[PDB]
Amino acid sequence: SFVEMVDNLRGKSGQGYYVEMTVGSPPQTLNILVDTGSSNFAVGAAPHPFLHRYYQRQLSSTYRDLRKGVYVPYTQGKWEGELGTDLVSIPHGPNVTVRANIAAITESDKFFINGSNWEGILGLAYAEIARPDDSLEPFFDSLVKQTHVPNLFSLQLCGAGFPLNLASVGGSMIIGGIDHSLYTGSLWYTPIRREWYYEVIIVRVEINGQDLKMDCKEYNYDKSIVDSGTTNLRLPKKVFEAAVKSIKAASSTEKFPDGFWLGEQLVCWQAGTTPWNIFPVISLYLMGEVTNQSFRITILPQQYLRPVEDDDCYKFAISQSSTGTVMGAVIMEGFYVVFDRARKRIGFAVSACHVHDEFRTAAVEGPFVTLDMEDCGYNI
Ligand SMILES: CC(=O)N[C@@H](Cc1cc(F)cc(F)c1)[C@H](O)CN[C@@]1(c2cccc(C(C)(C)C)c2)CCc2[nH]ncc2C1
Repeated sequence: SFVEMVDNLRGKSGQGYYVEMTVGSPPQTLNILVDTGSSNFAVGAAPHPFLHRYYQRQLSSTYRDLRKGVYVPYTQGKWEGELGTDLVSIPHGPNVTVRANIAAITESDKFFINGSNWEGILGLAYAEIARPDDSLEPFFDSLVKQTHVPNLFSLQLCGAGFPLNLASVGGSMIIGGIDHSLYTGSLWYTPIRREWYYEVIIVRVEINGQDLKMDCKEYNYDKSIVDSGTTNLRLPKKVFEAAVKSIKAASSTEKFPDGFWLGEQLVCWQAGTTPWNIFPVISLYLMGEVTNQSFRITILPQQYLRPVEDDDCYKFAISQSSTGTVMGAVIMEGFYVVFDRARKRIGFAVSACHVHDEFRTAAVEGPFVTLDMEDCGYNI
């Protein structure tokens, strides 16, 4: 249908977006973080101070132990666990059940977040980056192989301010297709360069219409990916420095502590007086499937200035990286993103929950003629 899947995501700002899932027999309900930046399906399977509930394998008649250990280290957090298989469903997803690999998390460190409301993670990327090795079939590969669900999903991650009905921000994960009521305008597609992370190629970057003027290999230095499990826009050292230099220049009328630009300190303004006009729009051009059909996604300050609290407070959500460009949640917010795995491409369109701005508007625009995968792709 797809209507049954609209609004199936919830989350707290900066703590990921999650979807309801069931595991075992009888079905045990768990909220699971949707992560396109990994490929392991893992759930709390032991008591933890921040876990409201967890997966009890002893109470599932369909549980099968694989007699194998596993661990996954992320950017900061990590967990270890025991591999097994079990029946998995998504109540607000397709009407199907599948036997999938499940990493039963037995110990963890800085993985679970206090009061987040999620108890596990659903890695939606490819087998190549799955631990302990690529022989561990990811959930989405299992879903597609065992059912007739088409090989593609879409994510509409919404920012704050939209009606929901535990709170702040919602979204949609349409499994097996594209829901047209979730976006406006045209969907533009960029190739998945390789099936491991959802890797793409950035061919140009503009700040307030002014080209950053860098060797485009710098934009994809190491790699460039789409990652719903990461909050910030992460930029390679050199791009980060040139970008923050343009953003500081554009916003020079006001001055902020060095801590602000490092993403550690917050900045506030009397309620409703946020001076959005002095922060520029960032345009990221993605390589077209055909290079005279490239396109840009335009990000407003309402996206890269993430709202928090203690009247209107904000965190700078652009960070330095030594591991490539990561287009995180703040980038995906306000766009409808199609992970068209069947045709090895990712689509972008303006979301129905796009960010406001009285004088500017987020956009997905093209066509543009640009450089190639060969000119812009870093070869590792
Ligand atoms: C912030 C973060 O760590 N997000 C991850 C999901 C997550 C959400 C959460 F709420 C708590 C938590 F502990 C983890 C997500 O998987 C991160 N994904 C990347 C990644 C980094 C370290 C290793 C991994 C694999 C080995 C592949 C799992 C992935 C993708 C690749 C990459 N290059 N630079 C940065 C990244 C981020």
